[PDB]
Amino acid sequence: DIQLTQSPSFLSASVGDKVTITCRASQGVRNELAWYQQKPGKAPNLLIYYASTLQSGVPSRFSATGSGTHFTLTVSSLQPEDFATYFCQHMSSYPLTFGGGTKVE
Amino acid sequence: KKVVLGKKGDTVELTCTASQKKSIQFHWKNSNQIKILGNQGSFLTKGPSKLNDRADSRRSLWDQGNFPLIIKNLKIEDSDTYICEVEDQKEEVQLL
Amino acid sequence: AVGIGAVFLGFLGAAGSTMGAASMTLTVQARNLLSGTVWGIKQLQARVLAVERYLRDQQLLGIWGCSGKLICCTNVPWNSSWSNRNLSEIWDNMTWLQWDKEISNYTQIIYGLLEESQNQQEKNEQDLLALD
Amino acid sequence: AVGIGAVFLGFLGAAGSTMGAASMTLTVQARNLLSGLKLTVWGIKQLQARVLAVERYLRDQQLLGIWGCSGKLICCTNVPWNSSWSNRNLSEIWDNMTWLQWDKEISNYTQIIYGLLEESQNQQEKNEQDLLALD
Amino acid sequence: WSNRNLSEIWDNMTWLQWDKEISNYTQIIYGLLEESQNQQEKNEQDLLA
Amino acid sequence: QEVLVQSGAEVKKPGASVKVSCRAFGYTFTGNALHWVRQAPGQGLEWLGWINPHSGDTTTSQKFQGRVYMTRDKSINTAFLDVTRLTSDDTGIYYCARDKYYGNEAVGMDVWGQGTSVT
Amino acid sequence: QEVLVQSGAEVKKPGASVKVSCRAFGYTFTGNALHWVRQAPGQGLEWLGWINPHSGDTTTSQKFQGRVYMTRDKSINTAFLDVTRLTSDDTGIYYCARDKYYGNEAVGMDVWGQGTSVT
Amino acid sequence: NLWVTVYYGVPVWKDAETTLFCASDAKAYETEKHNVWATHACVPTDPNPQEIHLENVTEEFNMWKNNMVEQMHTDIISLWDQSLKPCVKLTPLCVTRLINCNTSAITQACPKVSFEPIPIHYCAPAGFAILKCKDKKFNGTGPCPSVSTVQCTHGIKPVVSTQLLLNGSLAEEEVMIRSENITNNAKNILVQFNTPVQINCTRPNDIRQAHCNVSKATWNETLGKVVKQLRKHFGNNTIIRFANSSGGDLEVTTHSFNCGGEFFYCNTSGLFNSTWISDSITLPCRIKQIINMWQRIGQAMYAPPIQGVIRCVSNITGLILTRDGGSTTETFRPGGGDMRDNWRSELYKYKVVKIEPLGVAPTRCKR
Ligand SMILES: *[C@@H]1O[C@H](CO)[C@@H](O[C@@H]2O[C@H](CO)[C@@H](O[C@@H]3O[C@H](CO[C@H]4O[C@H](CO)[C@@H](O)[C@H](O)[C@@H]4O)[C@@H](O)[C@H](O[C@H]4O[C@H](CO)[C@@H](O)[C@H](O)[C@@H]4O)[C@@H]3O)[C@H](O)[C@H]2NC(C)=O)[C@H](O)[C@H]1NC(C)=O
Ligand SMILES: *[C@@H]1O[C@H](CO)[C@@H](O[C@@H]2O[C@H](CO)[C@@H](O)[C@H](O)[C@H]2NC(C)=O)[C@H](O)[C@H]1NC(C)=O
Ligand SMILES: *[C@@H]1O[C@H](CO)[C@@H](O)[C@H](O)[C@H]1NC(C)=O
Repeated sequence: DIQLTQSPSFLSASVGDKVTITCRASQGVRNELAWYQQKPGKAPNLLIYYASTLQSGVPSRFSATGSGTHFTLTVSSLQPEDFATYFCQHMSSYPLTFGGGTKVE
Repeated sequence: KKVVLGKKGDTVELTCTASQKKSIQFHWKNSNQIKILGNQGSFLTKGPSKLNDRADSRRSLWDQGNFPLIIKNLKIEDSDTYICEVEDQKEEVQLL
Repeated sequence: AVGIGAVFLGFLGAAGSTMGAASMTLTVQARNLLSGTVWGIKQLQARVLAVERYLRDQQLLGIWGCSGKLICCTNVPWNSSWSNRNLSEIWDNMTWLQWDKEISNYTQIIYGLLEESQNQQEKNEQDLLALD
Repeated sequence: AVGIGAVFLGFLGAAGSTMGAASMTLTVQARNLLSGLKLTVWGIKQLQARVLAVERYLRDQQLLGIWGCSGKLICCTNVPWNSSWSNRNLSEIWDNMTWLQWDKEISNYTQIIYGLLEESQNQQEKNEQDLLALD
Repeated sequence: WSNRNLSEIWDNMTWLQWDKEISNYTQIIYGLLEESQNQQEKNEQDLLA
Repeated sequence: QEVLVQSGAEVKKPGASVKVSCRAFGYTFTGNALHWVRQAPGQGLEWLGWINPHSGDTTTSQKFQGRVYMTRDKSINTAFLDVTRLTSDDTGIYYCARDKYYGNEAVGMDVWGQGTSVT
Repeated sequence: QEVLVQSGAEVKKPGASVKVSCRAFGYTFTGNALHWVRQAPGQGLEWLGWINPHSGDTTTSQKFQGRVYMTRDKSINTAFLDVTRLTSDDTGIYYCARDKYYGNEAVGMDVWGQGTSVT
Repeated sequence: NLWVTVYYGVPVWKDAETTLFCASDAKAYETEKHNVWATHACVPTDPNPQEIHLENVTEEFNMWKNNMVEQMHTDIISLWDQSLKPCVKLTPLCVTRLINCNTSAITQACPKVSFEPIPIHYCAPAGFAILKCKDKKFNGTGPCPSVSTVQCTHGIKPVVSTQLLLNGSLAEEEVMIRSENITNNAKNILVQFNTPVQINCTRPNDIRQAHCNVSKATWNETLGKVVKQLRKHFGNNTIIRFANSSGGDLEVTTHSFNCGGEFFYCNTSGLFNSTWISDSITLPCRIKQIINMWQRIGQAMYAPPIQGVIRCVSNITGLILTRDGGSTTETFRPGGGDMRDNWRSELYKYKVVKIEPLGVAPTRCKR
């Protein structure tokens, strides 16, 4: 398979901070990535499709860059509704898999 | 600009005429934004004015294209400019 | 990317979609144009009028003679005075509704030029070529 | 001489012309076979007119469907012209013959033409294209 | 859809038995030949022209 | 308006098969690819399979081939997930997700169901 | 049975414009082109131009471009002639005429109207 | 360099105003006078309804200039004037500033039958479509964000009411007010609820007397959410008052409706009473024998009703009001009497469109 790793595993920050999450792929995947947010007990909500395009309804404070095997999810200001788990997935070849999971607190 | 004079204690007919011959929607209002009376299709409704129990309209004559206003026992205080609303047309008339 | 095949949006399914993606769903909206005492002949009137509505358009697509329908090409030159926008702007970035809105007043001259330019110039030249 | 363009003789207009325009204005007469209590009998008359007109167009179109042309209003078929049907030069036919008198001459022989073109050539063009698609 | 060859089907069988043997798979044939080949042949001649 | 509705909780004894349902409201069911995502308690999301609701074509990951089946019903706009021969591994939360599906390929999972708890 | 009927005689001031009508009975109006010819009293004919009644195109001689205008009306089968910027030269009888029109060209002026006197 | 191609079957619709048909279910055995009307009216329904959601597309809805309101009006006048046979009708003839009008009298047989209304649909012929606006908080006039095409309408019960709305369809999220023009003082405002108000309204075992009980607390929180929803259009600081009526005929100054074939007239003086700033209510229904006809101008006299008990419960789902603008506080007085305003609250979100499936487009072909 293609194994996807996330860094850091656990992040601690305050309100209003700009932080970055790094998604690393074991193989070339081009611009084919999706970023999701999952709250405890809820269903995941879509944030970024095609690794740079913002989903309608998501606030514009999010950004996502990257290609090849390197990807960054960047937030500029933090809010109490924003602290949840963040996932990155690939769809380039079978099978699909998700990331390890990053906790922000 | 039509101007009509009524004597005290008599009956006055007062007129607004529509362009076509159909049972349509009309309204009758005074100058200070208080409704006198209008229709609701096949019925009649009256406004919150002091002339509520005093104004009458002929239901038979509505089909011709004319919508009257009958005022009996005319007073001094009702001398005003009355407006008839017939499909966004401002037909105003002064009553003394 | 991974695919599983084409899909089915239904009737009027790609009206909000792009110009190029609505050029392969014409077959779904082809069929619906036909479909199929007092207050007992209004239904017959509606069905007969729908049949005439389909058959007039069938005659109009048979007189600009292709009959291999849902697309056919002609050699009428598209005048640059109509739709001066680029090909990539009108073929990949804009819906069909605004295209019909912008060529709403200039359709009849296009119809009258297709009917007369391409029915006595393409025809009666095959007869001259068939002399040998 | 000097000219300005074509004219519009209208519906059935070249019924006295000697081929020519009558063999050119095929599109003006084929476009109106479709036309583009008291109501329980009159409406049945009007609907019986309209549906019969739709039959009148459709059953004439099905014969052109059998004779595989699909480039309608003018199409060529490869049946040879027998001299027993009409013994005339084409300069006599296409310069000095109106359509009505030509149909009056031909109309005794028309059903044989229809049966021969239905039976022979459409059964000799189909079941031969399958033979052409062998390899 | 049918395991019979090209020889028995055109000389040893009626149309009614073939309509019985094909009625389990008429819609897949109609859908395939309606969608796929008129979605591939059309706009291919546009690329050719 | 676009929403996917799943069934209730289910507890089943190991060795048998489990069927779970997912119904679509607010969007046209026959045009959008549909994914199945399961989540173990305390772990991340693991992908199961994905189905075209029109042609009936399915594709399951090779770790779950021959044991997980995906079916659909067009007249009710529903999808059925069968997972057979359960061990204690497969206890968790099941999710059906609508794919965005732009350009006849997978794009992203925009609307998810409320999830079912299977034990 | 085929005739052309024209309007009555008119008198006009110099520098004005005059409009004269010509209605066709007894032949199909949209089938034959129409000529306009004038005749001042004392000598022969003079020619203005001719018009297609169907396509709407006109043709005018080079002595009268921008001064002589030709229109038509299909609903009442009429042709209208407008002569502007009048002098004393244009006083005479005006004629509309039906062209024979064999072989998509001009052949002869067969049926003529009774004439309209303009002074 | 570029040539044209014709396209057949394109997703292009224009606006049209053609006729349609009811296509509603008919039982064809019972004599309630809606069902035997429905058998000679139209075909029964298709059991599997078609609903196709569209992609991103905007369309301009206008429920004050719709065409299906007139179709509703013509069809339901044709139902009422063929089902309710009156004892005697007096109508103005008015043969042609002096106009002489003779009250023509029509006399016929007048039996008594049940008049429980039934749900009907409205299904367009081939080559047309019905667009439905799906915004949960719809203003009434303007663009719609995500339309959806439907085969035909949800079940509409053709009820006749004044001053109230009966057996209607609730709103999606909250109570909504709809108007052609705020600050015009001549247009009725329509109020659509989000919860039904159950009212029982029955004739107990004089024969022209009926008691009509509605709940108090549910109607109180209903009027509270109505006033909270209408305070956004008037500065959120104005006093709001409810008054009973102002003059008019008997069918407009009172809650005028039908129940069991009886023409119920109920006073609403104790129902619009409170003034707002920043157990059971009973209504005295009197069964009248005279009515003013709503299909035209004229009066109608009927028979005395059937002896026995007549019971009917209903769900209040909306209101027809109007403003009493002054020179400050705001007074809202309930109105009505035009059935076009009564049936616009069930057809507030529907549009009829005509497919024009033949277009032209430039590309790079040849013959
Ligand atoms: C209304 O809703 C519809 C959906 O129903 C939206 O339509 C989609 O819009 C998205 C853009 O947001 C389209 O996504 C794009 O798809 C491309 C597919 O590639 C094919 O098509 C291109 C067209 O030129 C060909 O060149 C190519 O060879 C393929 O054949 C992707 O390739 C695009 O991604 C690339 O381009 C962007 C451009 O910046 C880059 O940033 C990316 O990194 C990447 O390199 C792009 O994602 C989608 O295709 C549309 N759907 C359909 C069916 O066409 C409408 O946008 C929406 N709104 C409106 C107003 O209509
Ligand atoms: C597109 O077509 C129009 C006419 O359909 C062309 O317009 C011409 O404009 C000139 C300007 O004076 C006229 O003299 C011609 O008579 C017009 N043509 C016709 C046929 O009437 C226009 O030129 C065309 N566009 C291009 C780029 O050639
Ligand atoms: C032509 O017609 C005559 C009519 O009798 C017939 O005898 C002859 O065989 C025909 N010839 C051909 C070639 O059709």
